[PDB]
Amino acid sequence: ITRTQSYTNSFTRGVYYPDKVFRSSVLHSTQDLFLPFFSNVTWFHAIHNPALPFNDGVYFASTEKSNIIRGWIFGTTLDSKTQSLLIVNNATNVVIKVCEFQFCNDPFLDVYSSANNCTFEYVSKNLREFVFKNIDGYFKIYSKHTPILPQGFSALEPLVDLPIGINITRFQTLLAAYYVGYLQPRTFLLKYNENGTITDAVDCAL
Amino acid sequence: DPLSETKCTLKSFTVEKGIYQTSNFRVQPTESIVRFPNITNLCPFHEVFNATTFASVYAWNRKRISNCVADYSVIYNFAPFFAFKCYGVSPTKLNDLCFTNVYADSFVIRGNEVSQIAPGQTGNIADYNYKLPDDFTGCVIAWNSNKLDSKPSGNYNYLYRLFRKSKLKPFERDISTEIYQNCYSPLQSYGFRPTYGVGHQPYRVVVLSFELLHAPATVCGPKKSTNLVKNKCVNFNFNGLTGTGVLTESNKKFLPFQQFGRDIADTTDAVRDPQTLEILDITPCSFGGVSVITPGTNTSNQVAVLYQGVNCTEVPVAIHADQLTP
Amino acid sequence: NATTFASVYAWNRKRISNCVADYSVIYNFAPFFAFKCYGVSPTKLNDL
Amino acid sequence: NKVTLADAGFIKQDLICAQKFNGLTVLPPLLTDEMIA
Amino acid sequence: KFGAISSVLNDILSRLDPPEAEVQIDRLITGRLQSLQTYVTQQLIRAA
Amino acid sequence: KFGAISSVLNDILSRLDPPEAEVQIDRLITGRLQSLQTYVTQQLIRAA
Ligand SMILES: *[C@@H]1O[C@H](CO)[C@@H](O)[C@H](O)[C@H]1NC(C)=O
Ligand SMILES: *[C@@H]1O[C@H](CO)[C@@H](O)[C@H](O)[C@H]1NC(C)=O
Ligand SMILES: *[C@@H]1O[C@H](CO)[C@@H](O)[C@H](O)[C@H]1NC(C)=O
Ligand SMILES: *[C@@H]1O[C@H](CO)[C@@H](O)[C@H](O)[C@H]1NC(C)=O
Ligand SMILES: *[C@@H]1O[C@H](CO)[C@@H](O)[C@H](O)[C@H]1NC(C)=O
Ligand SMILES: *[C@@H]1O[C@H](CO)[C@@H](O)[C@H](O)[C@H]1NC(C)=O
Repeated sequence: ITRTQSYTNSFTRGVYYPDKVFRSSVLHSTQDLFLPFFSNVTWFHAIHNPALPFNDGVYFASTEKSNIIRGWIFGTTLDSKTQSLLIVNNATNVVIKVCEFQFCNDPFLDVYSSANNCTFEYVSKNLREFVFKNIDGYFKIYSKHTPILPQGFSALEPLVDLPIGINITRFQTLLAAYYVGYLQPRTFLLKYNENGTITDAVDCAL
Repeated sequence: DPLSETKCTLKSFTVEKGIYQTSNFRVQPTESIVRFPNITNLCPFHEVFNATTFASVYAWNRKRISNCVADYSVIYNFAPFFAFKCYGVSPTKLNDLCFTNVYADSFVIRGNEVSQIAPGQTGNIADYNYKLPDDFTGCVIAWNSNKLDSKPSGNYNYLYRLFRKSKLKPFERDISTEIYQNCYSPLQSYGFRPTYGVGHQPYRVVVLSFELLHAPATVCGPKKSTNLVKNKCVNFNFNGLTGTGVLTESNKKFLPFQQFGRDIADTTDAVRDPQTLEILDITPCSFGGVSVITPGTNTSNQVAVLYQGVNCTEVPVAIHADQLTP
Repeated sequence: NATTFASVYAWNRKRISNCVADYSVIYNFAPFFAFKCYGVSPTKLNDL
Repeated sequence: NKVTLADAGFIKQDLICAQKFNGLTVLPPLLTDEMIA
Repeated sequence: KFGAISSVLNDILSRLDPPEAEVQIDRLITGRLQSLQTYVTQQLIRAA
Repeated sequence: KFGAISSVLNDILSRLDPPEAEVQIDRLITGRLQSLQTYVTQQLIRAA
């Protein structure tokens, strides 16, 4: 119910594979929504709280022992009119819905009072890193789990891209410490080594 | 003979002393193979084009098609349209391609608004109801339904959005009924009557959109796979990727979401078999250049041949007329 | 919406000037299907 | 030893492979190094 | 003009939809590229 | 691409009928020829 925030730095973190093509021992220049190097990310502690903004995609980092953090909600107004996206996952199985939800303020899981016009259903230390994007009706997710803020590189692979066809400008979490950063469109130079894995990257406008 | 080839290259009947770079030799493929995923069930196109009710344009109806065998030639049996309107592909090749998954969007509009269902268009329909990307790949089908969605008194079951604060984005919808902000209702209903003109009559529209095979394919045309041949110069067809070359077992590491690999010049070098899920390297078949050495036709017609940059033990030896270019 | 149109050998010419032209309203006056424009595009006609 | 080449166009039974597979080749000189020496 | 309707990008963009604007713009692109290439070749020959 | 749909001839042959495939292939042919010509001209100038 209560939340406090600090600010920290990202040491060249949040790089993902932009295509499903195998390459090896090359340098490739790409342009897409990336997390700029040496950003000013936010660090939230939650103790027992408005809706965070969703400018354009988001980078999420967490270091938790178990399923303390469960899912997310996305939308514009979230009250009764605008259709809202709800994603809830507990044991690697995720329920995703796009319904005119009525979300209770300060939602938590033991979220919404009522839903209408869902028209959609979908069932499917360690640092959890996630990247969320929403472009041209496609809501896309990249994820990675890294054994360990830290330095170095660790690429992220793509889970699913789904058609929702809704405008998203705010997002909220339902579950506790985590890190949040925001993406921007820019150009990167990536290095592929022998085993088609990205080893180094250069930000083209830093 | 090589001397005749030299004469033709020089466009003359007399050739002097020297060594002339005549032409290039290549090895021809032996056989052909086709590799497609094994699937039996058919795609459900009958429930889309022969539905009893079509949704309103402001709330268009979407259907997802995946994991089926797609036979497009049957679509002509369901609706009395005249022709497809396809962007990025031609309707006659749709049975020769594999797609990841397909989307079918259905609705109803007025006759003269059908031109707004193309890329790069504006207007109320294309601004506030249904928008399409500037770079679109797919097909559009529209046909008249005057004898189904028209009533003598007037049909008011079809709605469209007139006012909106801002224009939509490709493949975006909103179904709210908030009073527009001297206050006007946002939605208005077509008045459809049988006596109106051709441009004022109802039209049913269905849009098919595909994905251009950047991942494993779940919907493919009705084609039959063949056996797999590795170590011979052959023509191959992997899920629509056509080529000529020699296949070999590969040791490259492909992540489960990776289907093939490219070269510096965006040339395919490795593929993943759709059935056995093994990695295969692809190489071009043998090629080289030939030069003809002659002492001049004014003296003799004896010539020597130089194969450039090849090992003598590996020079072509096939005697069949359908194995070399010369 | 003229109740009568002239013959081909005497085609009727009308001049329009000094007014605000909105080309989206003429879809409601005749039951035609589409324009045929050379040099411009109909969807841009309100930006000129 | 000081100057390093790429290839003198000898038998070819990377970048050079791409060049060869697209019809670009290199021819050897008429005089070998021993003759110039 | 190099075979295009106009020699100004803005007019082509304000008179045509993007699908036709692209085909109109490629011709100007090709012409100007050819001009630059010719200039550079002449400059090299003079520098020698 | 030189303004064509793709950079691979096989894809163009697979997705389009010959009447449109020729249109798409002409652009690639012209671009490749231009590249070869510029390469050869520069080689001549260096050989001098
Ligand atoms: C990061 O953002 C906070 C937000 O107020 C600001 O105070 C701080 O100066 C910024 N830079 C760093 C390095 O923290
Ligand atoms: C690729 O993987 C192999 C096997 O794990 C390893 O021996 C090799 O060092 C890796 N390549 C690089 C460049 O590290
Ligand atoms: C559409 O479905 C109905 C219901 O089964 C059927 O009677 C009709 O023949 C179908 N139309 C066509 C063209 O097959
Ligand atoms: C059929 O399914 C896939 C290919 O689509 C692959 O597993 C294999 O070719 C077949 N399945 C078997 C043999 O279990
Ligand atoms: C041609 O191939 C044979 C096969 O081993 C090899 O011994 C020979 O050296 C090759 N030719 C040349 C010029 O090296
Ligand atoms: C315009 O044409 C319609 C025919 O649909 C007619 O009813 C109407 O009277 C015409 N307008 C005027 C001002 O007469």
